[PDB]
Amino acid sequence: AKEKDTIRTEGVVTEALPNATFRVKLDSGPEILAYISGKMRMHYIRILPGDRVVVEITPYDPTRGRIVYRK
Amino acid sequence: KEYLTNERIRAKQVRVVGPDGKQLGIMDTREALRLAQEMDLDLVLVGPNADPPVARIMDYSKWRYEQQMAEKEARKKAKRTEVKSIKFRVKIDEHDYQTKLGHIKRFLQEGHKVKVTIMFRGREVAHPELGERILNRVTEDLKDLAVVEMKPEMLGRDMNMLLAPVKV
Ligand SMILES: [Mg+2]
Repeated sequence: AKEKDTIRTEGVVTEALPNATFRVKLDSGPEILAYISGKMRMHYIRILPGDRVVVEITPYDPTRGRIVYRK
Repeated sequence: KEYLTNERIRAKQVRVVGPDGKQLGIMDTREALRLAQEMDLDLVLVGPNADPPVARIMDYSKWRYEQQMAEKEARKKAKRTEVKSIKFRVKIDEHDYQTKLGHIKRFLQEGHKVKVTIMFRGREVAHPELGERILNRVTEDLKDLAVVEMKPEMLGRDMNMLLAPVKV
């Protein structure tokens, strides 16, 4: 199956937390603890509070996303 | 500073000034020496370049000591406060920030002028903004204590500010 309902929305990076879990003030609205993708981890790509990153957000509970695009 | 006293006066005729400001006129060297011996004071060469050299009867060591004292005292009320530098950061956070602020306050109280610097790394797109903002916030916090001197400035990989205490 692989049930695709994933919202591909952009957002400005807000708060740098541990584990590379970035609060991202989205273009959708409210900021959530959206963490970094595995791809990014592999390629060694540093995000700072001041970038417009794409966060792939879930419809079940908008509390956790995923930073996919580099800045 | 350095004067040629007693027997370092090779000069044949010397114009002699007494212990208090009494001008004893144009005298022989030997006579001057004798006079000095009589007072149990030194015969100092305070005017080596003047006609019949201006030679003073004084306690030379004491004078030297006084001079030294003067030099020393001057260099406290001329060294007279310095620059303390605090080096903040980008994603800087709560408790630490507060501590830094406290430190700054203490420095201001002491009397020492504050370089409010931030050392940077890379990704200089975000850098100017937040860095500037933090500095401004700090200034606002201490507008009850310090005057803004050097407003936001890049030094290459650095961003520096400067504050001075209000009433000095
Ligand atoms: Mg999916």
